[PDB]
Parts: sequence; structure tokens; C-alpha cells
Amino acid sequence: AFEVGRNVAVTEGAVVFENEYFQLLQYKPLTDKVHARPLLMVPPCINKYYILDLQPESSLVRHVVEQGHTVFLVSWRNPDASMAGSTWDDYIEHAAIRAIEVARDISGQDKINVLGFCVGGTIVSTALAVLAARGEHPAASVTLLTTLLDFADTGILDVFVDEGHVQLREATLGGGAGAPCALLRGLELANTFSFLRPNDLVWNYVVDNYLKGNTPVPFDLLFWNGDATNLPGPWYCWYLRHTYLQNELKVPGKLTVCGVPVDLASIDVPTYIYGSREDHIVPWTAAYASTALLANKLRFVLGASGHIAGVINPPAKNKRSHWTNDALPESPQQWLAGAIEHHGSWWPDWTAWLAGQAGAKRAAPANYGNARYRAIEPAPGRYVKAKA
Amino acid sequence: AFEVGRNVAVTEGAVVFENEYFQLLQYKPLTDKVHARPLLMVPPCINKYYILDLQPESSLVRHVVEQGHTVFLVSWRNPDASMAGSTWDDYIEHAAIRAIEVARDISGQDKINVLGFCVGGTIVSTALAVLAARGEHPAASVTLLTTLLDFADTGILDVFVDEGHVQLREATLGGGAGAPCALLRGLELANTFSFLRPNDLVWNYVVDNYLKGNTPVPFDLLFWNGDATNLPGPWYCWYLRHTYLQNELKVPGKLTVCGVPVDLASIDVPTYIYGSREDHIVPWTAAYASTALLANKLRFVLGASGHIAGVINPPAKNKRSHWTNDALPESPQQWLAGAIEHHGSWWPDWTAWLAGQAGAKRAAPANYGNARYRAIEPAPGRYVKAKA
Amino acid sequence: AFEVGRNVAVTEGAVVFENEYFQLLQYKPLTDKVHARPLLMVPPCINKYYILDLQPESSLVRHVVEQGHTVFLVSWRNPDASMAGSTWDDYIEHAAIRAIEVARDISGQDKINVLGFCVGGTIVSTALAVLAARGEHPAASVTLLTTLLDFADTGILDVFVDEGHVQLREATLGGGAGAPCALLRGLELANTFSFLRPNDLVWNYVVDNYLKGNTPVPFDLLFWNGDATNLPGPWYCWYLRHTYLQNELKVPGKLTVCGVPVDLASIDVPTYIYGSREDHIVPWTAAYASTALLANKLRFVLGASGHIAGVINPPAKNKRSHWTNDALPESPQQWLAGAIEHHGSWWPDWTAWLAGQAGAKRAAPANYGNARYRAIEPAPGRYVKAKA
Amino acid sequence: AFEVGRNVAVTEGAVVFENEYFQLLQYKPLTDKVHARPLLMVPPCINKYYILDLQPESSLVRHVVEQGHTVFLVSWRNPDASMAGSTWDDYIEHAAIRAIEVARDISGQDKINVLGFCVGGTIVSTALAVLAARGEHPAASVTLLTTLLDFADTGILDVFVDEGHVQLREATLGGGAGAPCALLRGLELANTFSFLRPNDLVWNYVVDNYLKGNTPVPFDLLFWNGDATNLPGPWYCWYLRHTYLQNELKVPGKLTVCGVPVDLASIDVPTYIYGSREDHIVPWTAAYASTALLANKLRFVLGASGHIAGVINPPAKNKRSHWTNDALPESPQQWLAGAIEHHGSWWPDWTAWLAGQAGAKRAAPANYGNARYRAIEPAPGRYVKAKA
Repeated sequence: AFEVGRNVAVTEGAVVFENEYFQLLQYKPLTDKVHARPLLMVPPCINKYYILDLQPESSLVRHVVEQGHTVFLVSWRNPDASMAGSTWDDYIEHAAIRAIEVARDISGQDKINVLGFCVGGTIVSTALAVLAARGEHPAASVTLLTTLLDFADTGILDVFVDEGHVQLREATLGGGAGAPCALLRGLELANTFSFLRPNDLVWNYVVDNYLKGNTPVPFDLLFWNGDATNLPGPWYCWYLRHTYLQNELKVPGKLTVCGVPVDLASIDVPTYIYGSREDHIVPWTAAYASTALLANKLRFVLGASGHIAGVINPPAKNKRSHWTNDALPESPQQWLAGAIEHHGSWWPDWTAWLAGQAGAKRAAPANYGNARYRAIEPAPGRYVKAKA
Repeated sequence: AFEVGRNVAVTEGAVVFENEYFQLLQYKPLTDKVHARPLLMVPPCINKYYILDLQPESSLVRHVVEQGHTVFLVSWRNPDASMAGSTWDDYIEHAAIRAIEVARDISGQDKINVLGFCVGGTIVSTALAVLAARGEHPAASVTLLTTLLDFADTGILDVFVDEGHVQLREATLGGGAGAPCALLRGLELANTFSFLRPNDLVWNYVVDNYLKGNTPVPFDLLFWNGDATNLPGPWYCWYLRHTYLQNELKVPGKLTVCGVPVDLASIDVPTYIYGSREDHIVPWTAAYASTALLANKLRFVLGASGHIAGVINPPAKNKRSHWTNDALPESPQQWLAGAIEHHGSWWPDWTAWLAGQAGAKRAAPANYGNARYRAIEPAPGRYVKAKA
Repeated sequence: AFEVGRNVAVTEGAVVFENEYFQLLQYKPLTDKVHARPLLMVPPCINKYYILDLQPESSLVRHVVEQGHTVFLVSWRNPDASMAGSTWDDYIEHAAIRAIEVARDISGQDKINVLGFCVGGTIVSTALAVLAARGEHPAASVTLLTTLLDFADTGILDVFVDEGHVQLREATLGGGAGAPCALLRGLELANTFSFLRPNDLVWNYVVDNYLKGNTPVPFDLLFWNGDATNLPGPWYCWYLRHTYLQNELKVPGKLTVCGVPVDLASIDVPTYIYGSREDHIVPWTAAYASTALLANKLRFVLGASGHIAGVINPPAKNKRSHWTNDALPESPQQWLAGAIEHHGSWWPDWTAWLAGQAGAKRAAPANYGNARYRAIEPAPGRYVKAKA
Repeated sequence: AFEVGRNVAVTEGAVVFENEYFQLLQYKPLTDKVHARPLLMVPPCINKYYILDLQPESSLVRHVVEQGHTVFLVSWRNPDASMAGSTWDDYIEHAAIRAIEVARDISGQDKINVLGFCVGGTIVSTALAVLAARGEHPAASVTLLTTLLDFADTGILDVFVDEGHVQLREATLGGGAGAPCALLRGLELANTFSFLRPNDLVWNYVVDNYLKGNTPVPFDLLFWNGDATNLPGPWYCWYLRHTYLQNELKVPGKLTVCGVPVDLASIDVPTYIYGSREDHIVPWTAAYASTALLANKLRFVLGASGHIAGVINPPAKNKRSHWTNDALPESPQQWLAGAIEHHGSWWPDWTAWLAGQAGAKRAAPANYGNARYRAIEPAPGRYVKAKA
């Protein structure tokens, strides 16, 4: 039976910082030397971080640590009633930008590597764009795994498109500015698989039972997906309105966040973009659309299989395949037509790229954090253990 | 501002029967003569019946009444805490089969015409199959508007299909019988547009605001769609499990309902099947799949436009078009390739077909119901006014 | 029985110019006054021009003439053995650019309006971009009906995408420059409906017979589609290679044509872009992609129905509908979500826009052409009568 | 450089029978013992048989021979001017039924195993249905690799569906019986990849060059695909009309072939059905539709990848994966939802199934054929060497 901290999320480490929003974990080195620049991972806040450190055999964290990188990770607070009014901006400032600042401080480096996964990627991208408009450039590189930046054709609009009346007269839309997200208060249950689907006792019961008895969806995934998290009402409103519905984050300067316009092209650092071919949560062609929005040197890699199966594919198992193509045409079909299929995991491709941005190796740290930020408790930390 | 009984659902009539489950409405004639056989309409219980009698200009009820048919309609109870354990079977027996029995009794006819809309169609079809296995045949004809019988490719499965591990060994599924629907208790909020989507304060707020300001979705539709209904937990479990997930109602004899196996081919009466081309709630090709399951003489008609716009298209407005094809090949694309597009509403095509199954005209009734079932209160009735 | 010049392509006019490549037609006015700026129409060279002047009731030419515009039209030569080496560039220089020069000369105007249909649109766009790199700006406005500029996802690539080997090693593509189009010589039969499909005696026989007996595809369309044209081998090679396969015309400066790089954004004039919703030859979302490539004020309109049915929809018949939306988001689904459906033909919307770019009305000309270019023979001309 | 009989199609064997239509090859055993029942392979006549014996490393023939089965194979004649009037029936009687009779005669067995690939599968299925209506049952089992029986949604219809006029009146289709296939005479070039696409000098030149320089489509595939075959005009007409266009072979009794109605359910033998997931020539869901038409015990297996890459995946290379599911629901998506992904080639799954239908092992034959049918020349034979 799965248990966080006993047989799931067991990579050794410590919490080195915490605030209302999150706990920053730092993992124990597993090598004698490590790269100068550490990697900060920003996982999604829809479901918990541990999908990235699921079990020892399948852990991305462990794998990266074993390649000689110092890893820091944002373990999100499962929000309580005091955070029922927390906003998208609050998370960007007090968690994403904060985590970057703390990791950079502990590392002693001018620049760190950053990774985002799913909504984590959208969060980290936004945070870095906010930072760039402030004239700050704390990232050497960005890795976006299964991240949506351009939300075109995610399908939430579809059932409404053919409901308009046939007009015999000049007609105009309503055109109003929406009721502000700040007028809501609440905690709404969320999970990854059913994020755009019902979340109610009956649906959760019927679906969970059907999957277990009629499909080979793995138990570890069902465990993680079932360990729900609460989303603050204004946060959830903002995300739904400005990405899925209005698709504005990809329009340079359209949105204002934490006092500045968000222009994704302003992040401007080497960026590794990943998608999974059979992913219906983040269509691979939607992840690919990030290539049209970001500056600097980009690499796109496509992994075989599903949303979780494609991303969590450790090389030791020698399973699946991935595709690479150095050229980045506008159209994903054109990208694929030119791509070469390679056996196995895409992890080695990424860690090779990451090594290139991480500087020279030096002796590994013996302790966690620094004088300012000392160890608080062992990873995985108590925040990840909180029920929604 | 919309108000049920003041400017919506105003076709004149009376409640002639009521029980815990529903109120049966009977409409006042608008012609001197009417067909011998009346039509009973079974609307969906997801949202309220009035989408079928929306406003005088757009009312299907009014239109049918004006063609000389006596119309009875099932106005569903918005379930309360006493009905938090009501089942799919309870609804079939105590509402659908009951409504048929009461309408037949009042009419004095051996057979009546029946119409189902959306989930109403699935309900009425099930009820009639149950009746046929009991050796009872109360319907002269069936009309299925925007009804799913075969739920293949409705897409709820999609995000889970590519999550299985790659096996190097013989492997088998879990294969268990599911936890019974009867173990749940509850009332879950439901609406048509978001039935397979979230239903929560934030989603409802964000979506409603976005539609109003950025799309031409009509206000009358948004009113109806926003007037939610509660679904009993076991009912909701059954529907989700046996149709959308396991797609078993279309497998003859697979499901047992109200003590008998359900075989759709056992309904065996002339049947008019309708779908709307741009409908993403009930794909037209899914409605078309009913043609492969039902016996007797079938007609399929395809209306232009969306889920509501295509079905609620009164002929007076002279808008849109529909397609007809007497041949019924297995494949819907083959059906369409041979179909002729006709100007305007499909309503006249249907009412012409309906006239053919409804017998000879005779003088209209002066009063509602009969000695056994007298008028209780005026339509639209108090049940439809209850908030969820 | 259809016959070009007897009951098809009968709008009154004259050939005022001819060369190896085409005949320029000028139509007789049907109004006392006409706009200062005439419209030159460049139809496709795949099949013949007359789809635009099909029959009096269905003629776009006649309709535009009746709104008070002087219309000139390019009637393409059905190439003979002497033209088996004609190139894409030859057509741009000797036909498209030539037609513009002759129409401008006859009109006496500094600028003319231009329309392209299907491949005609791709041709005229290219010609105008070539002209703009030469510093010439002969067009006041451009109308692109059912035109592909960005050829992404037209599907010719699809059957080849999943044929690569799985590599266990670093691998690279072949990467070679293609064998030049100029090495081919030939005349290849072409038609619109089967342009990406077989064109052989058996296919043409089987398809034509099946359509006539099992579908409502109209006889006038089948006549036009069956009246094939020959494509010079190098022309056909260029078109297939640089648009459908490599999709390079949309990459600013990528292609060199008639000595200059082609940059579509350099046309820079008000542009009206049209697509038909159920068009599978030119997907409406592909026509919509033109909005991302062109400068100046753009309007996009979407007509209901098929490739020919949607475009050839004269207002007198009062059939179908079209959609308008002044906003031009990047994604076509977002455009549609905000669009208002309007009854009937889109023609009046376009001719209203066209009136705005065509200047003041003045008395209609009494004669064809001018001293330099006098009438040669009556429209439709002998070129359009030549068999392939 | 590829050459048939030198480094392609080199599995050792002999031609043991020939007629105007084909040469029957028999392969030399590579084991001391072989199953009692041999396997006859019927490859497509669109392109040549050798895709099934491509190179020693990638040969399906060699692999099956190495598992202990006697293999016979139909090597089709590349038709000449004398065969420009050959019909679908001629091929069924004089090649498919003939090959079965000759293989059965040489083997001395009451029943043989049969395999069809692509159009070969459609041919062999038809032949066996013809045989069953004659009361003959020469097959112990059937293997259908990448075979279309139900041709629904292959897309040839699509561009014509939305061209009908809007009718304000009762309207009817043309409804005529088609001009007979027997009125055509000719030899039409065909290849697998472009079977539903142009086949002309320019297309073949442009596509071949583009694939070589911009994609990883393998050279061996391009060689095979480029080695075209001629199709007799009536044969081609029949195939196109009755499968792709009218989809009649799947309607029991609809078509008459070689004097008898064709009912696929009459074949009635254990059948192994295979499809490739990313195949756009034979969609895997179209191959899956065979499960609804055939009697007896069926197995469906889905291989990963493309049309050729998925089927030609030898186990030694240890690449890709395949899916299995013993249950056969009507819907392919439901089949997939329950399927288990297995590492590597599907070949071992099939040869294990085939062993089960092939009887007891006995000593391998020392010679080819029998007294009636002796060796004529060495495999691959001269027929396969003929240019179109």
C-alpha cells in the first residue's frame, strides 16, 4: 500500500525553507561531485509533486541527482481556509519567484537551472517573464516538461461554438470585462486526469473502480492522481480564464502579473521543451507551440506514449522511444515528418543537454542549505502529507 | 429577465398526475380536432424540461399542440434529501413506465406516441425495452431526439488509454465487478453543457461570464443551462458506468433493469431518430448508431447546427437546413454522402411522420385528464420551479 | 447539355489581350456607372475559369458587374506541347504580372482591385509580392477566395510519418537539395476535386459514375470539374514541392521567384479572405492561417458548406449562411467562438467591402479595352474551349 | 543498390506452378521438421510480394520458415497488354482459388493455413467466401495482416459530401446502376503509398526526392514502393467501386463473385487479424472492423508504428511494441482501453497462434512440389522481375 515518505517520495533530502505557500526541498547528493549550477524543479500544484519522485525505480529526482546535479524542489502547500483568497499573482511572487531566490541564495550562483512540469511549467515561465520585465535574469536554462503556454485547441470551447442565432441584422457580441477573480473565495478539489472533468463523489468512485477493473492504468498513477489538492478560488479562476478560455499568456504583453506585463519572449534562455505523443491532457502539438513563443536556443523532444507514461520513463527499463529533430518548423506535423525515432527513454537526451548548461563539476555539498536556510525536517516534508 | 411560468414554459396546461418522481403535464388543445393517439414527451432530468417549451416563439410543445396532437410531458422532480438513494431502476419504474401508464389511461387508447430528448431518450428507450420483456407494448411509435443509445467514442476514456506499462510477461487485467451504485448516497449538481465537465463555483462563474461577453451563445439557453438539477447518487453512478464507461445498453440482454434484461431491438416500433450536425454533446454519428440497434421502420434526420440550436429550430423563422436519406447504411458518412439537404427546420418532416402514427382526428378534449386523474394545478407546475 | 459559350460562361464581354499563357477578358457593363478602379480576377489554372461565371443565375462575374465594377479576368491557355517546359516563374511573369499591367493600362488607374480563387489566389499573391520587392504597388486591395498561402496540415505527408527506423545511434537525415523542376518536361492532367487524388481513366470513370448515381453533387460542378486542364511539368513540380510538401511560400524570403525573394507581408494592402466551412480541398482553418502572414487591414469571412457550394452561393437564392468576426485571433477556433452567424450569402458582405476600395463612380465605358488593346473576339474566348 | 534475387527476395526456394496470373513459390525448409499444414501467403498485387521477404534480416517468409512451417507464396504476374481486360473474378478464380488448390495438392493435406496481406487479404477472404458458398473449406485458419474488409471512413468520399444544393422541394438521387467494369480496358500503374494519390511522372519525382532528402523513410521501402505494378482496368474498377466507394463486400450476400454471393461470415475458421496503430493506408480501426464480420474464433493484435514499419518488425531487433486484448468489443477504442502493451514484435504472438492451427510436426520435405507440380525455376522467379 502506497505511503508518501515510506515507499513513495523517498529520495533522501531535507526541507530547507518554508512559507505559507510551499516547502523547498534539497536532495542529498548521490555523487562525489556535482555541477556548479543546481536545478530547481517546479512541479504542478494540481495533484502533488511526487509524481516526479514517485518510487526509487521511477524517480526523475533520483535520476537527476545521480547524474551529478544539486536538485531543489517546490513542495506545494495543500491550501487551507486561510488561503481561500490566494491569487495567481500570490503564487508567482511568494512561491515561484521566492523559490528561485532561495535556491539561488543557497547555491551561491549567479544563475540556476529551472524545470517546470505541467502547470508548474506555466507557473515558472510566467515567473521568469515577470522577473525579466524587472530586469532580473536568475535562470541559465529552462526545461518545460508537458507544459502548456499556448492553450489553443484544448477543447473547452467546443460545445458552445454552434449555439449562436442566425442574424438577419447587424449584431455585436456582449464584449464585457469579466467579473474579477478576486471576488471569489474557496478551495476547489483538483486532480490531473479530471482537471477538465467532473470532480465529485460519484464520478471519482465510478471512474476509479472502472479503471482498476478494466484497464491497465497503473496503481502508482492512480494513487498520485487520487491524492487531490485544493486550488484557491481566485487562482483557479485566473488559470481557467486567462489560459484555457482566452489564451492570453501567449500574447506578448497582454496579461499583467505582479505589476508587469508578461512577455514570454523576454525569458530568453536556452530552453528544452518536452511533450508526449499520446498525451491528451497536454497535446504534444500544444507543447510544440511553445517553440513559436520563446527566444533563444530551443530544443523540442517528443516521447512516446501517454501523459505520465511518456514523461516517467526511466532509462534502466529500456522501454519505449522518443523523437528528435533539430529543425523547428512552425507546424508540428512538419517537425515530425523530419524527426528520427530513437530507442528508449528521452531522459539521457535531456540530462546531456542539462549538463551543458550547468557549468563545471565541483565537490558535492556535505550539508543542506546554508547559514541563512538550514534544514527544517527530512524530505518529503509535512506539506505533501496534508489531505485536501 | 427569464422566469419560469411568466415568460418561459408558458404553454397553457395542467398537472394531471404527480408522485415523488415527477409531475405529468397535459397541454390545452389549440385546435378543434386532435389525433386519436397522444404524444408523451420524456425530457432529460439533467437540467429541466422547459428547453422543449422555452418561449412561445421557440416552443416545441406549442408547435406540436398546434399540429393537432394531445401532448403529455414529464416534468421531473428536482430531487431532495429523501431521494439521495434513488436508482436508475426507480426512475424507470416510477417515472417513465408510470408516465406511460397514466397517459395511456387518460387517453383511453391502446397505444400512445412517445418522444425522448437527450437522457430522456435513453430513459424512454430503456423503459420500453423493459415493458417489451414483460410482454407489454404501449407505444405506437418512438421519437428519439438527440439521444445516445450507443455511447462509443464519447471520449471519457481517452486520457487513460496510453497509461499501461510495457509488459515483458504475460499480464492480465484486474477484471473485477464494480462496487455497486447502491452504496452511494447523494445529490450531485448537473447541467447539460458541463455534464462531462466540472461543476463547481469557479468553473460556473468563469464560463458563464466568458460566454456572455465573448460569444453569441443566447441568453435563453444560458438561463436553462444554469437552472441546474440534482442527480441522485446511485442514478448518476449507473448512468455513468453502464453507458459512457462500459457502453452496455446497446449489447442486447447485457443489462438487467427492473427485473428483466434490456434488449433495445425488443421495442420494435416505427422510430424517428434525430441528431444535430455540429452537436458535440451528442455527436450526430453517435445518434446515428441507434439505427444499428433498433427494429422496425426507422427514419434518421440530421439537422444543421448545435446541440440546442439544431433541435430548437422553429419553422416560422425560416432558418437553417436539415438532411434526409431513406437508406440507412451502417456508416454515417455513407448516409451523408447520399443525403439531400433541405431548407429550413426539420420540424415539418417530423410532424408529418408523427401524423402518420397518430391515427384519425377527432374532436379535442374540453378538460384535462379524466375521472381518475384530474387537474391539480396549472402548468408549468411547481416541480419545475424548485431550485437544486 | 452544358456548353461553354452557349449556356455556361455567357456573361457578355470581349477578349482584349492574349499571349501564349492567357486571354484577358473584359466584361460589358450592366450599369450606367461603375467604380473608378476595376477588379481583375485570377482564377485557378487547375480546371477552367468559368466556375466563376458558371451560369447566369450562379455567376460571380455577373454579380460583380451588376454591382457596378469593371471586371477583367484571366482565361488560362490549356497548355500544348510547346509549353511542356513552362515554369511557375513563367506564369507569374507572363500571365499574372502581365494581366495586372494590361488591366491597369486599360483602366487608366494608378491601382486596381485584385481577386484570386484557389490556386489563382496563390498565384496572385506571389505576383504581388514579386512586384512589391521590385518597388511596385499596382493593387488597391486583394480578395483571396478559398486560397492556400500556408499549406500546413493539408495531409500529403501523413502516410509517410511513421516509417522511420528506430535508431540506437546518432542518425541524420539525407538533407539534399532536390532535383530541379526544370529537368521535367510534360503536360499532366489536372482537376480540382482529384488534384491530390488519382487522375486516370478508371478512377475518373468510377468516380463520375458513382457520384451521378449515388450523390447529389450537381451536374454543373461535375461538368466544370470534368473539363480538365493540363499542367506543365515544371509548374506542377514547383507547386507541389514548395507549397504542399515544404510549405515555404509562407516563410518570408525563403523562395526566390522571378529574381526576388517572396515575402507575403510585403503585399501590404487591405485584404479580404474567404473560406468555406465544410471545404476539404482548402480547409477553412488553412485559409484562416493567411491572417498570420499578411500586412494591412484584413477581413476574414467564413461561408457555410463545401468547396464550391460555399463560394458559389448567389444572394438571390437566399440560401445558407456565413460568419463574421472583426477580431483576428491566431487560432481559428477562437475566431469562430466569437463569430456571428448571418443568414444567406456572403457575397453582399464582400461587394460592400469591395465598394470601399474601388473609388468613386463614373460613367461606364462604351467600348472594350483601349487604343493599345482592342477587342479580339467575344468572351468567353477560344482559349477556354480547348480540350486538354 | 537493391536488386530482386541478388540482395532482396533471397529466401531460398522454387517456383512450382505458374499460369498467366501468378507463380507459386515454395520455400526450402530451414528446419528438420515442419508442421503438417503449410501456410499459403497471398501478398498484394499493388506493388510486389517481396515486401514479405524483403531482406534476410527483415523477411517474414524466412522467419516463418524458420519456425517450422512449409510456406507457399503467390508471386503475381505484372500484367501485360493481353491482360488489360482481366477482372476481379478472373483473379479470384485463376489465382487465389487456384493457388489454394495447388498448395493443398502439393501438401497432401485436407486443409492449409492461409495469410493475406493488404489487398491480398481482401482477395483471399473473397476467395474463401466463394469457396464456402460452393461447399468447399480448404482453410484451417486465416491470417489477415493490414487488411480492409470494411472500408468505412477511408475518406475517398469526403471532398464530395457538402456539394449538394439546398432543396425547397422533394428531391431524389440519380440512383443508377453503374457503367460496368467490363467496358474498360487498360493497365494502370499502382503503388501502395500513392494508391489513393496521384501516380504521374511529376508527383513520383517530387515525392521520391522530398522523402529521400527530408525524412527518414527507409531506402528499402522506397525501393519496393517504387517497383510499381500494373492493374488491369476492370480489376481496378471493381476494387475501387465495390470496396472504397460502395463498401459492399462487408454486406453479406451483396456482391456476386465467380457465380456466388459473397458472405464473409461463411469463411468460418479461426482468424488472426492484425493492424498497425499509426497506419494511414489501412487505419487500424478499419482492420478492427473485420471483427464484426467474421465467424469463428478471432484474435486481434495491434502493432506499434506505421503501415510497413509496424508489420515488418522482426523480433531479433527487439524494437517497438504491440497490444493484445482477448475481448472483442464492437468499438476499437474500447478494445484499446482494455489492451496490454507488450514489448517488441508481434511476430512471436502470431507464430505461436499459427503453430496451434498447423498440426503435428513431421520430417521436412527434401524436394519441391510433387510429381504433378515440379520445380520450374528458382525463387524469386521471373514474374516478380518484370517492369510495369
